[PDB]
Amino acid sequence: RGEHALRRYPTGEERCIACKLCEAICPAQAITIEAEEREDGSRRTTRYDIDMTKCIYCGFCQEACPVDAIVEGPNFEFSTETREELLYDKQKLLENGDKWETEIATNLRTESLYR
Amino acid sequence: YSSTLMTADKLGPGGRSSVSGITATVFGANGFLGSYIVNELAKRGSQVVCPFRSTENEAMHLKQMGDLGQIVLLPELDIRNDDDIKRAISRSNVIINCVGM
Amino acid sequence: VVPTFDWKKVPVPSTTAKDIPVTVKGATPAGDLRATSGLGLGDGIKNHTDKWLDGDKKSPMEYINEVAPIKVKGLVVASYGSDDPALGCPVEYINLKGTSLENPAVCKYTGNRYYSDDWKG
Amino acid sequence: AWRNSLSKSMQELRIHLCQTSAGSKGVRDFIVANYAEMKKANPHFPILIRECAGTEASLTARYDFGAEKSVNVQGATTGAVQQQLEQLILAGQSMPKSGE
Amino acid sequence: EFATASADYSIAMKKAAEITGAAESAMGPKEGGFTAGVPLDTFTRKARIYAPARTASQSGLARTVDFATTTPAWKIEFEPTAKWQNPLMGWTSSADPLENVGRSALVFYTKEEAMRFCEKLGWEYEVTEPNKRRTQRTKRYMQYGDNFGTKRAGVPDLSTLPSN
Amino acid sequence: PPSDHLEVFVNEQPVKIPKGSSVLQACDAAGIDIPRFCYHQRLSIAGNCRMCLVEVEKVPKPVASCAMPAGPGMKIKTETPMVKKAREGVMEFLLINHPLDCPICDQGGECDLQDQAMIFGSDRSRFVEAKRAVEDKNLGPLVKTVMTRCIQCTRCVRFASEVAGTAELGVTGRGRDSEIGTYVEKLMGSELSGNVVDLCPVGALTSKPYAFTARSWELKGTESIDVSDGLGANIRVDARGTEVMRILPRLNEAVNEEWLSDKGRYQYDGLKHQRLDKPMVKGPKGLQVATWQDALGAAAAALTSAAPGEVRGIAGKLADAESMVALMDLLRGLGAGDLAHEGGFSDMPADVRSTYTANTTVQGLEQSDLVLLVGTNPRWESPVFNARLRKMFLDGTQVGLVGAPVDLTYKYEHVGSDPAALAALAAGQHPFLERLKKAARPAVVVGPGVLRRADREAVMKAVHELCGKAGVVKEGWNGFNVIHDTASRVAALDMGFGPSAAARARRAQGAQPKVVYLLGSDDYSEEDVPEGAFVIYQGHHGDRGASRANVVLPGAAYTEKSGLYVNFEGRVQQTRAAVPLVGDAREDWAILRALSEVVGKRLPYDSHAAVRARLAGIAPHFANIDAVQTPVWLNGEYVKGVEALAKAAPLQPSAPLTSTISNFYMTDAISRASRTMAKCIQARQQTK
Ligand SMILES: NC(=O)C1=CN([C@@H]2O[C@H](COP(=O)(O)OP(=O)(O)OC[C@H]3O[C@@H](n4cnc5c(N)ncnc54)[C@H](OP(=O)(O)O)[C@@H]3O)[C@@H](O)[C@H]2O)C=CC1
Ligand code: SF4
Ligand code: SF4
Ligand code: SF4
Ligand code: SF4
Ligand code: FES
Repeated sequence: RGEHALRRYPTGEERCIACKLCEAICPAQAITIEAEEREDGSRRTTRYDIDMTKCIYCGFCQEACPVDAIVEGPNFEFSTETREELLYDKQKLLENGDKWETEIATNLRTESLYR
Repeated sequence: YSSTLMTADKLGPGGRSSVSGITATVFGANGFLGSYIVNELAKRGSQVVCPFRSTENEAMHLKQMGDLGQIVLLPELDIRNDDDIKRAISRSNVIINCVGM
Repeated sequence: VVPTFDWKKVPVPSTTAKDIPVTVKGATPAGDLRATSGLGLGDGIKNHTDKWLDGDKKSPMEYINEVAPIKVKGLVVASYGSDDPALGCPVEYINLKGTSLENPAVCKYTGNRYYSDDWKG
Repeated sequence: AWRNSLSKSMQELRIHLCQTSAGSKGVRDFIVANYAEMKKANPHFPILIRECAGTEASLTARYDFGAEKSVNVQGATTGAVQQQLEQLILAGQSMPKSGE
Repeated sequence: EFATASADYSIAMKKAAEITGAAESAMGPKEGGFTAGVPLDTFTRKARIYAPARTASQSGLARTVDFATTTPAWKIEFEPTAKWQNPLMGWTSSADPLENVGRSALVFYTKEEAMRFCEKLGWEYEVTEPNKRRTQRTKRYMQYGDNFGTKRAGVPDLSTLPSN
Repeated sequence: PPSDHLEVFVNEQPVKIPKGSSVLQACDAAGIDIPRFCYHQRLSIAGNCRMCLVEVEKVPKPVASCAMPAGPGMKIKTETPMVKKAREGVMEFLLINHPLDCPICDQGGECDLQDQAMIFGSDRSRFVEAKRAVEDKNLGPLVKTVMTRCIQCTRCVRFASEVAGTAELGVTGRGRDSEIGTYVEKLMGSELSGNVVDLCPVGALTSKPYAFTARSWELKGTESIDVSDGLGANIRVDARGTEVMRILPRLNEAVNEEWLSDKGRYQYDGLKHQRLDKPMVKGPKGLQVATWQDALGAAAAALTSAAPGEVRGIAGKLADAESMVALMDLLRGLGAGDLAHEGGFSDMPADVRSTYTANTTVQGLEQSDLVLLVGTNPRWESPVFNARLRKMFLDGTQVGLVGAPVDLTYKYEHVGSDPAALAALAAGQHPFLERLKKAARPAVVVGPGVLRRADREAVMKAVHELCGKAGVVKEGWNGFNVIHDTASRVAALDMGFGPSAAARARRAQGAQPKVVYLLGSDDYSEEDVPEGAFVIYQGHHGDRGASRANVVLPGAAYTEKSGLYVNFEGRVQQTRAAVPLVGDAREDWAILRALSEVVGKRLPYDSHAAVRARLAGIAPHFANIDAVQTPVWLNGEYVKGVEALAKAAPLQPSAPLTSTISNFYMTDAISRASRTMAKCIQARQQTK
């Protein structure tokens, strides 16, 4: 359970559908979500924040997600010099997922036999 | 302009998490008087921009003085360069000069 | 008796009428009411994607619009979003009758589009 | 006649009563026997009859500049509340005037 | 016979509330706030004692005053104070210490229990009695057999029959 | 009575119930809450979901408790093995074709199907076949359909037939392919069309403006009142921080039962646009932001430099009683008397409360067997009140109307259209008078469009003569009712917010004010606000009244304050703050108390309780919240008292008795700023 990340389908569409289950289960209340409907009618988020200085790195959000959108990736080396660099918004989490997608998929090909 | 500076954007009762509406640039903020002025502005919920010439170790005490995002630190200030002065005041409605010798 | 009401003579303020959030074709009729919340109103942002994406970066909506609809034989299709059903979405059963390449049916989980030439047409 | 005088001394008259209480009987009799004649003399004078369950019978005169006086009339007869309205009329002459 | 939720630990909670000597504890007005040790300006605020109505979205009645003896349903609520947005992230900020304490933690079986708590703590209170549900249906569609009655269009006239 | 309450046994407990009650009502009187999907209290019984199945002794099958009547000495069992097996089986049948849609569904968190599956159902499924897939339907801009989630309870069909009256939905097809909707593409045109979203127990019908924005567990709910009309429907406001997310009705059988019109439900998005959040003073550059001290000083300077006869104060449609009594006392303390109301008939006499309120009350009107409407359109003035009128129609109450013919969703007899027809009815020329004379409890409802007329006194005299001849008001029954369409009018009539005789004379000879105070007024006439006058606007939306003002003082909306409002039956109700004040706005009575201090004559009250006590000192019924007095009836003495107003401004027997509401979806500044109301109008314009 490392740095949180947001994932896509192979087409390039976001997996997240703003169900707010990960926000409800979070014991630290480290997630803040706002949503409305997109211009094509889809149900998508407009804000998805994770306070990494409030997070406890439990993985409960990863368990609660029904579409495998939020994960905790294999990155542990993400120390910064300012605390404002650790208040992640939606764009940075998507950038993390776009960085770590192949490793996350390799990990999930094994861990889907157990979960 | 008159008293719209202190009233128009004032949000919250006035603590560390509140908003006063002041964006200020303090020149010579790491000095003796400038540090107290920066503490006085930031504790009421104002954004304070602090350019400095010295090393970061001598300016680290200004980082504590305000909430997240409200203390802005700009190292390698050269006051013979107008670009640094232009960047440091580009969002401020208050400028305070404590530079002396 | 009971005269008809003329709705076309009802005045609407021009500031309100020009600011109605509507939809492109997608999963609705084009031009129906789009639900919005208050986020972004202080910054003057009326668009969904601009509220969280900054720059000329390729949006997710522009990614899914480049994938063509998929021809499926039958009347109902099951959508998982993956080859492996454990790795995708909960299964969505999408109606395919009355659908064509021009007016396909869209998955509410994935945004993939499907149509069938099996409903006597 | 006191009824014609009841547009110059005061700006408004407010009557408070209970609908069923024994103490508001004389006030109700006064209103029933005198509202039409007090309104016929001046058709534009506001006479606010207001009722609530279990309240105290009271008369209130509003003068100019927002001034107000009150007299408690609970347990009074029709002649008695007539009298109290008449001293409400009398105090209206010694009030400052407005409008001009 | 007596059976009013007679199969759970709530039997052992109704008694232990009526133990002698402890069932008659009483304090003077505002006295419990003096010994509470919280700042005294907190008791200058106003409180509301009320039982919240059923949500319109659902049909169940469990969180209502229908099950008042089974479940505590009366609440204490306070007026809102100022909120604003965080400049860096946009999160909702507040300075209210009583922002969620009445809605999360304080529940009472009756109206008078919540009044007693407010009186001994020093809060000034207003009490709102909930609106009573009506169970009697309309005259039309009173029973299922009134869907098919003669009240739809009257008794049928037998004047279009053959031989009239 | 021959034992009008019969005794049944529910789980061996004796229960007394009224006669004609079902098994489900007997279970409810025993403290048991039977699961249900198709039963509703306000609809007719259907009996098709099979979830309410209980066991009755000497019956080998489970009975449907919603439909089965309760007999004497009946023994009901609700916790035997066959009842639990029945509940699990019916739930399993309900879930085999349902889509796995809970993450994307808006009912998730407040779903009857989810919670009943958790409690009365099993934890597994054994179904691995393909499901039924259904295309979605278009029903307009307010109702969103995902029809794969339909469970065929037919609550929507019964609602549209019985309460809304439009009867436009049906079930097409047969068997597994049964399908709810309209066969052709149609728009749901009822004003009460948002209530069916509440009535649907699943996420088949959800609210389109609300869609995908929030979950129900995040919302802080506040019980408030509705101010979009004069009925004052009881509502619940759900907010997330500073933002109101939705508005829902709540139960009040004396006011609104369980309904709410689409304007009162969907106008909340106008609270996010054109909001006044700062004080402004007009300078040479124009209106610009100023401090509260500067704005109060400018308003006080203009209010004091003018003569007292050149000051006018106009109350808006949404002003609470505290701000209105504050403005009234402040203007009267300066020696002014020119008070006006944006809702019209400002010179109407307010001496007896029975002459401008509904004496029968809203729930007491159901005991009337014949109803005569005079010059009103109740479908556009109060659609919830019109729904209760349709409910009265469905169980036998006959309706007649004197006025312009309108669609009311029930059949009525058009007696006439003008006051000439009213006089002919009073004389005896129309046979509807004999129908009124033989009625046990006749009722007359007079709308606000009659009171807005210049000859309203003669029309009210004719109505009083008709009520005297037809026995409308007698011993034991008072059937005379006057309704309103604005939230603030009855409180202003209660407190005496009316112009003085000198001010009425000065308006008659054409005097023009120089200072105008606009207490939330944006629909003022041009005769009342002259050009070149000094305008002080106090309000919450930037509109017609704020674009013209010199001093703008930002106040609170009805979702941000707790003010008193009185509906047209005389019931004192109150709002509650669901969100805090926006920006640098203030409480509305507090602005006037501060302004009275800056002028130089302080108001004698410094708190919300003290201004409410001042209101109770003027009229004592203000102190009794959520209740209505029985008003005094003075027979024909009141009509005899105002005969001078009948002789002057004589009757106009040719002008039709009409309703003044020409735009139902946009009636005030909040609904004019709502984009949802504009889409609602555009949907009715693009259908032609
Ligand atoms: N009692 C007093 O101290 C009095 C002070 N004043 C005036 O008020 C101000 C207070 O200064 P004070 O804090 O008291 O003493 P300081 O010397 O501590 O203030 C010096 C500040 O000016 C900065 N500075 C000096 N020269 C330069 C330069 N060439 N380029 C960039 N930054 C520079 C220093 O930065 P670095 O740390 O990198 O040098 C430091 O931040 C001065 O103007 C002083 O003359 C007035 C009356 C009396
Ligand atoms: S890992 Fe734990 S703390 Fe971090 S976002 Fe998920 S639930 Fe919250
Ligand atoms: S990340 Fe997953 S659980 Fe969280 S809101 Fe998006 S879809 Fe729901
Ligand atoms: S109606 Fe919606 S929330 Fe309820 S069970 Fe079905 S999919 Fe889930
Ligand atoms: S749409 Fe809703 S109310 Fe209508 S039949 Fe289906 S489940 Fe019932
Ligand atoms: S509630 Fe009785 S069968 Fe549906």
